[PDB]
Amino acid sequence: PFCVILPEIQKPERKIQFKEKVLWTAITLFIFLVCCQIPLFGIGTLMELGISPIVTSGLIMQLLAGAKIIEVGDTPKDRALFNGAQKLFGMIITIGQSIVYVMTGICLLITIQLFVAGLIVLLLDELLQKGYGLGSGISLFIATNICETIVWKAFSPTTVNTGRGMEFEGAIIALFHLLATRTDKVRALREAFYRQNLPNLMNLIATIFVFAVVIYFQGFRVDLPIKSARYRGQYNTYPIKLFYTSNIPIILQSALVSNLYVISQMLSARFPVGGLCHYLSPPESFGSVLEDPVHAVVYIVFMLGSCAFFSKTWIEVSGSSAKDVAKQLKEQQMVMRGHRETSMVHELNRYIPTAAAFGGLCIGALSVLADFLGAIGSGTGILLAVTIIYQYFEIFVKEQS
Amino acid sequence: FVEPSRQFVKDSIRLVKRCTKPDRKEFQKIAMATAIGFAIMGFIGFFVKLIHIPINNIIVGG
Amino acid sequence: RLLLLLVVSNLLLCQGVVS
Repeated sequence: PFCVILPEIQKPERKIQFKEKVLWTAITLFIFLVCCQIPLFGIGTLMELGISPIVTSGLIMQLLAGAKIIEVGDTPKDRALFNGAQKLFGMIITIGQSIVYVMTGICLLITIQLFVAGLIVLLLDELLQKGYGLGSGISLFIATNICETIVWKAFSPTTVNTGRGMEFEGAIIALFHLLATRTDKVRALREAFYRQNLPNLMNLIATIFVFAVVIYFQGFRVDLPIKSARYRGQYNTYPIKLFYTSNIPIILQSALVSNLYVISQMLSARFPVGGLCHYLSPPESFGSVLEDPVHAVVYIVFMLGSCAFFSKTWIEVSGSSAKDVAKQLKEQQMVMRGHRETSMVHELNRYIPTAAAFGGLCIGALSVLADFLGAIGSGTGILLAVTIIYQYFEIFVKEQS
Repeated sequence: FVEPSRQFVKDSIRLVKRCTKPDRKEFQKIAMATAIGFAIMGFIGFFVKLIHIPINNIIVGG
Repeated sequence: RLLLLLVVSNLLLCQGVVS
């Protein structure tokens, strides 16, 4: 009864040609970045909440789907009652976030416009999901990253802050202006402990370096033969990718184990910036062991462990296990080239478990390269750009073909 | 203690030998494709900022 | 399944630490 009330986009009357579908994205991408400035009416932008409330409710409803609290059906009816329900959770969660974003610290006017801002993107999202190759929830995570990257990398704000400088006062300080004056005498930059802080441009090439190693691991996958039933030798493949889990929920856990740990020390005072946080979170000192070795030992292993642990649990929930994939295939009538159905479980199972974890253990160490590097992205979500980048180009090739 | 790890490492050292792993023709796809996004994003993220700094108090010329 | 309920209970705080 609720799914009928809310709006959906018409499935296009026929096929659409790529020149049009590409020009639909000039529209939505123009409109998102038009939305990512204009400040709300507090006498700050329109895109304050973003798609993250819809994504996270997506994850909450996917874990309710996966934990078997609410039943999931590959049949279109149980999906037809669920695909609207998910969008409804996406509709409520942006109202919930309209309250939650404001409450922590004029109001109702602002909540209406944050609600409208979250609402508009939910449709702009579905537009791309029918009249374009790829969705949108995705697209925005590119859009609001590569811009911030190139602004913070080759825009003029070295003048102030951590971001470039190496000057004790104002002076002349733009990313390119120092590349004209550092060429004359010493760069000052070599393999050593260094003055620390300094600028960011030198970091920048590191940020390109983890970019250029991420791409390598975005290739990495295992292939399992898949010939459907009822079709002589038509060789479809199924990829188990090294990363898997898209390693999205693992870093969310990495944030959550920081959010539960750092509040429960403030809960204990009512019934420590030093002791408790001095063993958990990193030193953010450029060097390896530095002055304090114990800060360096506890931070790493625990993160790579707790990231992995959460990966291996994720799979037990959001389908993507041994047992579930099989179902998923069995539905669409697919099989291993020479096996009885059941055996599938076994023959691919020995690929999933390892992956689920080993991805995590490769992403924990990649947060470590990003933190130790102090890279310009300063995070794991450089990955996220390239994942999507790959996906987009592949469409450009599909539509080229 | 740690006995599971000597099997974890050996089990995870499999899938790397099993996996496809790229080579430059695909390495170039993803390298080229990095240039694609870059060129479309910027333009707007610079229009956005120029409207607001001279409306409150004129200090640039926009 | 206890560890799975703790995962959902963790995930719930993600929505509480958006702020």
